[PDB]
Amino acid sequence: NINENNPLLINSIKRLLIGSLFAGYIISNNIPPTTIPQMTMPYYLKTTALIVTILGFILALEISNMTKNLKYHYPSNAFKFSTLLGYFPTIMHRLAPYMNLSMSQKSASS
Amino acid sequence: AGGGAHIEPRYRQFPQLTRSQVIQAEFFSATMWFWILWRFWHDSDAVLGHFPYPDPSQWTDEELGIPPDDE
Amino acid sequence: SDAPPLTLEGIKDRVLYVLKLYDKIDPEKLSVNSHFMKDLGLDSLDQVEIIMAMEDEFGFEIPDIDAEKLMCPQEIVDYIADKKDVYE
Amino acid sequence: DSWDKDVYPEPPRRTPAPSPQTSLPNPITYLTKAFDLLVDRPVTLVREFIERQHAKNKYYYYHREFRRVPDITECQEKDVLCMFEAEMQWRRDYKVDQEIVNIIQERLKACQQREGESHRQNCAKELEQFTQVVKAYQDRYHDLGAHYSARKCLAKQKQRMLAERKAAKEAAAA
Amino acid sequence: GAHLARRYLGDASVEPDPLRMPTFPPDYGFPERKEREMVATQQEMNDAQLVLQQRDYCAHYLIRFLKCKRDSFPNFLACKHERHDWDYCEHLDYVKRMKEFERERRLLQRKKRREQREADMA
Amino acid sequence: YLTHQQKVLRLYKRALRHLESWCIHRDKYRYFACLLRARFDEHKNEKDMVKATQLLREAEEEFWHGQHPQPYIFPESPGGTSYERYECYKVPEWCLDDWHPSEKAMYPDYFAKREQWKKLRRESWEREVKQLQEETPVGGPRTEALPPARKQGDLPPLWWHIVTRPRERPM
Amino acid sequence: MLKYIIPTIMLMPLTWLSKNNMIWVNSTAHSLLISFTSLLLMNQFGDNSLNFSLLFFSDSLSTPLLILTMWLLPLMLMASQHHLSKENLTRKKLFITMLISLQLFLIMTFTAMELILFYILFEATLVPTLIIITRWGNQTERLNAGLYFLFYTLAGSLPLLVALIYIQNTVGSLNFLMLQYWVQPVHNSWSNVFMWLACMMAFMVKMPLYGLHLWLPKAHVEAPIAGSMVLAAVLLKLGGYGMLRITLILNPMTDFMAYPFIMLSLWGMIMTSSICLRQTDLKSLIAYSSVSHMALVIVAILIQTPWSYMGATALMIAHGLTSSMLFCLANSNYERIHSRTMILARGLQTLLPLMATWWLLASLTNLALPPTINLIGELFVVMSTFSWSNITIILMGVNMVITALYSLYMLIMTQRGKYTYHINNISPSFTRENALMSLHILPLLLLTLNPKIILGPLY
Amino acid sequence: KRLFIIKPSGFY
Amino acid sequence: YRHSIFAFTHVLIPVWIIHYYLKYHVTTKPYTIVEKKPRIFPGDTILETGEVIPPMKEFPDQHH
Amino acid sequence: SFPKYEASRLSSLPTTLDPAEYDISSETRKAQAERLAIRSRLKREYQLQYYDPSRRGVIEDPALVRWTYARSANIYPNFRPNTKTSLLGALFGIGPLVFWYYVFKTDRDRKEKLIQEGKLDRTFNISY
Amino acid sequence: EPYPDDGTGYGDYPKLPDRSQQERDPWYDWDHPDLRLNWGEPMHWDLDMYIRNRVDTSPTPVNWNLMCKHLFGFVAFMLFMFWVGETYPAYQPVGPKQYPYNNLYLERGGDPNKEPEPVVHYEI
Ligand SMILES: CCCCCCCCCCCCCCCCCC(=O)OC[C@H](COP(=O)(O)OCCN)OC(=O)CCCCCCCCCCCCCCCCC
Ligand SMILES: CCCCCCCCCCCC(=O)OC[C@H](COP(=O)(O)OCC[N+](C)(C)C)OC(=O)CCCCCCCCCCC
Ligand SMILES: C[C@H](CCC(=O)O)[C@H]1CC[C@H]2[C@@H]3[C@H](O)C[C@@H]4C[C@H](O)CC[C@]4(C)[C@H]3C[C@H](O)[C@]12C
Ligand SMILES: *C(=O)CCCCCCCCCCCCC
Ligand SMILES: [Zn+2]
Repeated sequence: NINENNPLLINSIKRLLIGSLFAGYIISNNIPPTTIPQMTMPYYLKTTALIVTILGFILALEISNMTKNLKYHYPSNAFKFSTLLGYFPTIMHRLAPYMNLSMSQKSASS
Repeated sequence: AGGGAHIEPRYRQFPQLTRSQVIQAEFFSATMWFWILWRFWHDSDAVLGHFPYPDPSQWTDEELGIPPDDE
Repeated sequence: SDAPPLTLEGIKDRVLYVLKLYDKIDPEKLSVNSHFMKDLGLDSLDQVEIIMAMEDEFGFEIPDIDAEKLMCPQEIVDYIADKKDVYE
Repeated sequence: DSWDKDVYPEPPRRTPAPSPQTSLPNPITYLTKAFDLLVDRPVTLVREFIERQHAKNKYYYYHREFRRVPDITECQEKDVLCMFEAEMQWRRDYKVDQEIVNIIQERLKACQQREGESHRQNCAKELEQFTQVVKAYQDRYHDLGAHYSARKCLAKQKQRMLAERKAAKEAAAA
Repeated sequence: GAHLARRYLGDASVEPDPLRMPTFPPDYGFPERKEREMVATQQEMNDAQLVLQQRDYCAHYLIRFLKCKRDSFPNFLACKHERHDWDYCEHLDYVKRMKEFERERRLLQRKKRREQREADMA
Repeated sequence: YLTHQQKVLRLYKRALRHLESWCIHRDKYRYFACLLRARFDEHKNEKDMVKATQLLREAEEEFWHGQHPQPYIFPESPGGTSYERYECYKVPEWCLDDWHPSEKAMYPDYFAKREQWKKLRRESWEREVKQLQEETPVGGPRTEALPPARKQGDLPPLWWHIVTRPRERPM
Repeated sequence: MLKYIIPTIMLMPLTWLSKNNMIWVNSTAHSLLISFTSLLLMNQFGDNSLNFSLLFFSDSLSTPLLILTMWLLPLMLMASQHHLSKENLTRKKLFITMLISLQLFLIMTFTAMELILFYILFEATLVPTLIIITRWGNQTERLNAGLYFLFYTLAGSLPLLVALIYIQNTVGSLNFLMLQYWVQPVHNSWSNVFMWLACMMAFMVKMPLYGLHLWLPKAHVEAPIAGSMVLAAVLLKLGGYGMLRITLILNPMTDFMAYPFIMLSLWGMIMTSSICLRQTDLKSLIAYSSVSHMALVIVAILIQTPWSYMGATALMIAHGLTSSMLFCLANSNYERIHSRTMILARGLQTLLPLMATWWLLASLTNLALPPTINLIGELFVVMSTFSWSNITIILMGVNMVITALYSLYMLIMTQRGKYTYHINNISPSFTRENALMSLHILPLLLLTLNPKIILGPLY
Repeated sequence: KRLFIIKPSGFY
Repeated sequence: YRHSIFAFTHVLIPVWIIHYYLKYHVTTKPYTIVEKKPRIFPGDTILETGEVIPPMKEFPDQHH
Repeated sequence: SFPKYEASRLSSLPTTLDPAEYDISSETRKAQAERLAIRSRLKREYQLQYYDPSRRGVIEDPALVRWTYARSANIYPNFRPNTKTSLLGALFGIGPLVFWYYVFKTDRDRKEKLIQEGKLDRTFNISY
Repeated sequence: EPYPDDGTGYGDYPKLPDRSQQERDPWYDWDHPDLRLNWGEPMHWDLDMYIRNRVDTSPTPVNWNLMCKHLFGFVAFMLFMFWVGETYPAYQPVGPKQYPYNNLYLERGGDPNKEPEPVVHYEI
């Protein structure tokens, strides 16, 4: 039941859509200055942020095209490290509770 | 949810749209692109460069006050 | 929650509609109570493939223990209808 | 009027006259006018109505005054009647001395907010006064403990006096 | 940057130390040298209530700009003329710092050749 | 206990789900859907109980090596982001008997028709007890399956809570 | 204090001469009135205490504990109406008599001016308390919980009596006012090391101190609801009130004698908080919570700073209302399921909606969510201990994390998940039950607007 | 289509 | 109408209470409300006194 | 050839990779039969009381009582002081208290020494 | 199989598999669906710790031993590289920024009575 035709949904997004565009220009032009912005720098530091962002789409776009090919898939450790959040939850959320809850029963109480 | 213009669901088919829905979506996207272009024209330096960056390897020894190797 | 409910007529229509798209089942031999094994001559593996298509149709998993006992479209309609409190 | 400015000095104000240099109206100026009329004006009418009621019934209360009594240094050992009054007087002065350190802190806090980015140079006068009062407070009413008393404060001063007396003795000795 | 490699992947004594600069007297190499003047007195900056990090020689363009915004309210698009003047004034001051950094590099490099010339004959 | 065939059938279902997660796209998934089926179809005829089982263990152990670390789960399935979502709106039927009399008066028909079931339950309860204790072996049941009613007017033993469970979207 | 002692006595004639069916109506109504007049004790002065006669006096430390004491009796009568509904009338009136007598000794304990008189009333509370635990208890262990409660208290009190008598001979009087002016330093000697222990070990046992707390899980769990309410709200604070009073005459020896007791309390609250994480009994989880909270009070009293004393006073008032409420909450479930297991009945928010809102408020205070006085009392203690030693913030921080874990775990287990299917007697919350909880939380959340009245004498 | 919603007693 | 009713019982009345509360009870006590003194720029007149702040010196102006 | 699954105490062995699930003899197939026989008898007992319409209250599960009893009441009577318990009690019971005493004792002595020598900053410290 | 008779106080209580309730089959008609338990079933000694809202011992796609190595390896490498970069700061070829009036002596609350050491910045 794909149906976005609703004033409640459109009106709410419509305002943030407006805000997401002109808010930056309005705020940046009214707040009084409280720093000394660094406006002179090499061309490779005045545009580095934009290039890497473009590079991201370039690599992201081409990689996303490789997903449609009928080529099998390899399990990569660098892939499972990202998918499983680096194992920080899978370890810390089983080791720390186990260490504490065991000490509370075997040692602290019993 | 409830409220708003009601649209009958379709089985294995593209959903129905409305003139108001599609028109509004297009306008904002066009409004976005006009904003980028208009801003770019007046504020090119804001994304390209404010002021030329000097090259140290062209300054002279007399404006920098470097005495000659002799003394 | 904005999703229209499911009637007995609609469920049975969707079950047969799904099977009619199956290349290994002849629509004429396919009926409401056409047993998958004893009437349409399908192995157990093809029976599993039917359920997987059925689950994606209704978008809800069926346990293997209860899926293996479904052998005709009529039984499947009963299981889905009961699982969602469908009465009329 | 409301308070003696001598205790809570407020440096004289200096507001700049408006110098508009644009053709657009200033919403602040017009919003202010409406607030002065729609919001502010009725409030004063209500308040002035109450003020007249207070004029009819006008009674007074007095800031209590405590006549001094002998201090603990003037009390014989284990003289509860003399010790009691000296102990009570010390506690009352202790309460007051806590409030003075609040007054100086309030002036210091107020100055920092008034001077904006220039506070570090303009409030140095307040900061100096803050350190003097804080050091004086620390010498008399610190490390006494929960069960502080006049005897404890006296025994601390005598210890400080001996240390101060000996240090000067040694300093002038060499 | 690029001079970083010359210091880490290269000699450091021939490279400026930003935490110890300058390393030579100001009078060195500039007979009868001039000095920078503050066009805005301290009382003016104090009254203007500028952040201490903005109390530089480039001030008195910031003060003029802040005045324009206060007066030009609510037209926030205007006063773009003063912003560029204060920006360029800041840019010129920034470059003059770069001259000190490159002046430091040349003078230290000169001391390198001088030591060799004087020490080798010794 | 699970039969050997069931375990192979279970593995066939699991592998396709994990395979689908990797492939994503239907056509790409559809292509490999038959290739996996081919690997299962060929070894259908293996009639050696030892050799056939040995194939399964490698099949299980290859799947565990190639499973998706984040397999797609249906929203309401255990682990999906709707599981037990509406269990907080499911109130047991007996809570109605505690309603205040003035509160019941707002639904005269529903509670009037409720007494039919409660009356039906009490009437049928004793019969349901007799039906089970005659079909129950001496040592008690050996399996959890239950018999159905075997007369006219009788209801299946232990039917009340199966029939009167809360709906899936009770509110 | 006769204006409060005498009316408390008249409750005993009132109960016995009332009609058969009005014992609960009369006793609750008149004890509430006694509490209302207790607000007159707030006539406090910044320099001098409020001294009535040679026997009783009241100051900023006694007053908040007195109003808490007299406020609890009417609540205890409401909590007792269920399990005593079908009791012999002459035994319903003996139970109320014990509650009234317990208050009588308490209102005289806190206002006592002479430490020996304080001792007698401090010790007289065992008799009515022991009877309630052993007579109107439910389980078989109530017999073995009275013994543990009795000899733990006497073992510490008996050395205290010898110490107090010794002090009077040495100083001359045990009048608290006289001690304030005749206090002498306690020189470090082996004989004074044991004078310090006698004066304190009596009150460490009642707090209780970690390692001397074994009587509390037995006493607080087997006792009836009324016994648990008074035990965990006022009788625990008799140790705190005593230590605040008697530490006056123990300086400067408290500087080094206080080390072994600080570590037992600083490390004790981590261990006891951890126990709460793994309790199979709901009423026992609350019992161990009190031991953890009282560790901050023990530590606060020993470091002897104005901030700690302000924090200690407000913590005892905060814990008295909060701990009593949790016992009442756990008791409401018990009167339905009639079992103290925490995991027996779950998902109670679905069946008892409003009653699951008192749980939330009880848990939020129990974990010291600001600006509740529970947080104010804890916050001041942490500030004081930081000056004592910066390292203590580690233990204070760790205990805060564990405190929230066992509090929300209690809330989640009983008030969430799926309701147990095989339980079909969860009747709607009664007005007696709902009104009981409101009389805990409402006066607790009003003390935040004017907290100065519970900050003690050093405010 | 309106269906009865079972809830705990709200009167008390 | 509905906005009119809300704009009165939820915006207008509270500001009457808030402004009344601040004007005669908060502002009457010392330092309860503290304002950051306004920034004074060269070349401005003071409302309280009429003092004229001297303008800055002559800049070496250059349009770049 | 795949990396053999490694199992820790916080990661069980998958039932699919367990060899015990394939060496299925009549005994192993018979053992599971006994389990479902006992599990079936208990289910019948619970369902008979659960579905009873004349029953109101709480179904007291004897298993729950035993679990709690073992956790609280039955512990001490089955305790023997031996090497394992004696050192564990001293290690955990007493070790932390001695460790913290010297941590705090050293800290306060060091701070007190500085204060008596005027080397510690207490310029504005008037709250203790 | 009872616990070892080591005197820790276990008695003859059963020792069940150290499996979390999260592993148990979710589709079976448990008497206690939330606990995944059955009426009358002997409860694990540590049942309270193995509820679904606590320690979970389900099998993991990556071996436990390897997961520790990858997590420990990544964090340690990140810490070391930050230490490496701390000694090799990045910056620009810019000299110290100059400020007037003796490096803003009186703006930073400097003492007026003690006249500051003169600081003068030259043109360049
Ligand atoms: C349930 C299980 C039971 C858990 C038991 C409790 C955990 C025990 C942990 C083991 C004990 C470690 C503590 C070791 C003793 C303290 C020594 C120390 O490093 O003190 C540091 C500092 C002392 O300050 P200072 O005045 O400079 O004294 C100098 C002393 N050399 O002291 C301080 O300034 C206080 C520092 C407080 C640190 C914050 C609290 C730690 C937890 C923070 C969350 C984890 C993040 C850690 C990284 C951020 C570091 C703040
Ligand atoms: C100056 C900066 C320049 C920027 C470029 C820098 C190089 C960045 C390369 C990113 C490649 C990328 O994004 O890989 C995207 C891929 C896959 O994505 P997919 O195809 O959608 O998923 C594939 C789905 N299949 C298989 C079903 C088709 O996932 C990864 O590799 C996982 C994260 C790799 C993180 C490696 C760095 C962390 C090291 C620590 C241990 C992991
Ligand atoms: C103003 C707002 C929506 C107006 C609109 O249609 O745009 C309406 C919607 C519901 C209204 C509120 C609700 O009716 C509840 C209140 C009803 C009483 O009239 C007092 C004000 C009261 C608080 C109303 C204020 C206001 O009129 C509301 C808030
Ligand atoms: C130096 O001051 C900042 C560190 C340099 C960061 C930018 C790195 C990219 C420059 C190298 C690529 C240049 C060739 C396009
Ligand atoms: Zn009952």
